[PDB]
Amino acid sequence: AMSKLDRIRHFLNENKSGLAIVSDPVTVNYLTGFDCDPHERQMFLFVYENREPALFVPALEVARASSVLDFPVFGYVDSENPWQKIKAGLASTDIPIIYAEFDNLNVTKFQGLQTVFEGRFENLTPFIHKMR
Ligand code: NA
Ligand code: NA
Repeated sequence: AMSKLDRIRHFLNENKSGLAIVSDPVTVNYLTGFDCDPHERQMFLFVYENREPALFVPALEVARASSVLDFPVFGYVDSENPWQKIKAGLASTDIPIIYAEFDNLNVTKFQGLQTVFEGRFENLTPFIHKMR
């Protein structure tokens, strides 16, 4: 009955978190069936506890992602600041507890996410391993 995104949302809800930020391309593909290596660019899947998800990708990937996902996809061209684009595109960025994949995120991306999101980050990686 439960989809993989349903399982993420159940986990968030159990742990009083409004949002998971999924960054590992392997996890994005696992959860959604969209397979993308962003290389050095930004990709994040935003799995809200009680809203539809959104995927943020380089602009080049928006058409393909949109063709295989049934929730909103948005992106950025290289002349745009991706942190500003995320902030402008997401309605909700004040979430007290946010889950993210600490084994995947580098400190640079973590610092970027911290410029967008007001809240405390917790580690999603153990749950992702448990799912698989
Ligand atoms: Na779509
Ligand atoms: Na912050």
